[PDB]
Amino acid sequence: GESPPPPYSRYPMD
Amino acid sequence: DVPLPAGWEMAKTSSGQRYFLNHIDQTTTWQDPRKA
Repeated sequence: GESPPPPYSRYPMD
Repeated sequence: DVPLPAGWEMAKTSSGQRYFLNHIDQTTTWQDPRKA
């Protein structure tokens, strides 16, 4: 049961 | 390139989330591609 992951757009986390 | 696949976004959160992006496939992956 994972919570929604990084958006594919450019970078996941800053 | 072996410990971290090439063309993949390798980032692990201290929350305990190991995610790998396919920067080639444009897809998000939760489960480590090295174990399939």
